[PDB]
Amino acid sequence: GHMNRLLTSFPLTASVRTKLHNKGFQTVGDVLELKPTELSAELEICKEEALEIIKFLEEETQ
Ligand SMILES: [Zn+2]
Repeated sequence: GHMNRLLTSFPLTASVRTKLHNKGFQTVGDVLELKPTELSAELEICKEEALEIIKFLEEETQ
């Protein structure tokens, strides 16, 4: 519902905030565009850590 909210306005872990910024992600929609395996490939993390970001932004923007 709030796909255009900035990722920096959420209390994501410091480590994943750094990874999102360094790989060029800006908004909720930039993350929620992707499945866990797609997001983990881009951020160079494992699938479960990608799932975690996705599920948290899904509940927070709804
Ligand atoms: Zn895209």
